[PDB]
Amino acid sequence: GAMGSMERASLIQKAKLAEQAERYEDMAAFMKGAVEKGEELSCEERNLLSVAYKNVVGGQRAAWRVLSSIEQKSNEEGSEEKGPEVREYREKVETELQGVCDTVLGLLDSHLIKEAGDAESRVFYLKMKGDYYRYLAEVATGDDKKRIIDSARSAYQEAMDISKKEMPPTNPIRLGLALNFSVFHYEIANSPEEAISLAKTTFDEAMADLHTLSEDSYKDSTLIMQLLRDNLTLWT
Amino acid sequence: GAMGSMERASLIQKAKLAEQAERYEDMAAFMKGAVEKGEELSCEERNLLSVAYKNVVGGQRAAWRVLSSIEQKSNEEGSEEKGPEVREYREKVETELQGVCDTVLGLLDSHLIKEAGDAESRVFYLKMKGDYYRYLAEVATGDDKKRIIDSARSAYQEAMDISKKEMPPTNPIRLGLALNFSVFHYEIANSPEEAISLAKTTFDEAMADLHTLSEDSYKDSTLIMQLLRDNLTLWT
Amino acid sequence: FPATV
Amino acid sequence: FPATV
Ligand SMILES: [Ca+2]
Ligand SMILES: [Ca+2]
Ligand SMILES: [Ca+2]
Ligand SMILES: [Ca+2]
Ligand SMILES: [Ca+2]
Ligand SMILES: [Ca+2]
Ligand SMILES: [Cl-]
Ligand SMILES: [Cl-]
Repeated sequence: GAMGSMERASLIQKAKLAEQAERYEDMAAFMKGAVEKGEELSCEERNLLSVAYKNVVGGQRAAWRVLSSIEQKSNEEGSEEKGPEVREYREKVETELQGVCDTVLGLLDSHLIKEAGDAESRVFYLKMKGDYYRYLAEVATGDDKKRIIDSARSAYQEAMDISKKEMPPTNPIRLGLALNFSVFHYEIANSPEEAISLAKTTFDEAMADLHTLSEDSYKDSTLIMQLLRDNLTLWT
Repeated sequence: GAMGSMERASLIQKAKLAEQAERYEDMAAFMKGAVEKGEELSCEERNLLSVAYKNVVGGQRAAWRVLSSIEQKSNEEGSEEKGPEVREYREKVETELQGVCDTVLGLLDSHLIKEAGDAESRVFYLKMKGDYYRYLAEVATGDDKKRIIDSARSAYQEAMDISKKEMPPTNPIRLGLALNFSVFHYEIANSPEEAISLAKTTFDEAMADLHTLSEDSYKDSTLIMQLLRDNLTLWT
Repeated sequence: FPATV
Repeated sequence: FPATV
């Protein structure tokens, strides 16, 4: 690995600097290097890993959507032929996106998930597995699309089962998992009713547990609850 | 070159797509490939080249400034020692920035400037030469700093001399050159009075020529005039 | 697009 | 920072 010669602590320090500088590709490379040291990640370090790759893949997804829309318009009736360039460039961006997803999934499989025994870490990583399969599903069109969708579903489901047994209904990781799995149902699995039911049930069960929380915990949980409500408003 | 196998027209088409997708690193690579085909650039193609590299180096400059500020604070009295990491990462970003500047300067030297005979193209390229030396000057601290500053000055001065002889005082390229050279005086050359005098004289001479212009040309010229006024307000 | 975290 | 184009 490119970061093999840098201390773990230095990689973490530089990931934080990269975040401050909005250098998310660098941040991701530093965090990949940190993971490859082989030690488990702390809570803070999990957040850094997430933030880095979310920003990288988020930019790729946005670009892919722009290019896909242009490509769709080119294939409309009465649209003038412009040659292979739109498809080629969409394919280039797509391949880069898939490479980032494969990188993340590789870190989770080697060996973050298998060493994660605490509920918070295991749910966090399985949620991430579901998310990155979801991103692969967004661009899939071939004979593996169904299997990619099922890989996302399976990861989310395992995370859900653990979260319901081991975490309170207000736990931010549990809430964020439910938010994202609900979006999977709506956008990927063609199951809008399941999406809506999950978001509603999650919201309501969290509402009922808010009374147990400190001011700081309340802030965290209510922020994510509002995202659930936002999606519900979009969908109903 | 990496883009040696792609048609010139395809590179231009993909640069435009990359712009739409806000993929400025790709845009820059496509435009570098187009320049390396060896043909002169059109007006539209000059704009594409500018936009691509301006966005790439702009992000690097912003990151460099963030890191430099952190580094400065670390070297204050009573600041706890955090090791070599801030300096190292600032140096990494700096080296990448310098590499982009060297790439641009290389394209101008091989062979955009020497083949540019029309005033608009020659001034455009010499302005760009001044700009990218200016970016190198922003990060320079060694025994070459004076020479880098003088390289910027010399390019800007040659552009100014041509622009005053060959272009109307409202010409957008002439105006943008003056705007940037004025900033060079203020921020790089420690000559704020020269900066202010240049911005004022430029503004006033443009104002006096607006009556000659169509609505569309008027819009272009007045936009840049407002940037001159903005800098004057900042400086006075 | 819907919200995710 | 001042404006440039
Ligand atoms: Ca070590
Ligand atoms: Ca593909
Ligand atoms: Ca229904
Ligand atoms: Ca050809
Ligand atoms: Ca250096
Ligand atoms: Ca004075
Ligand atoms: Cl391509
Ligand atoms: Cl570094």
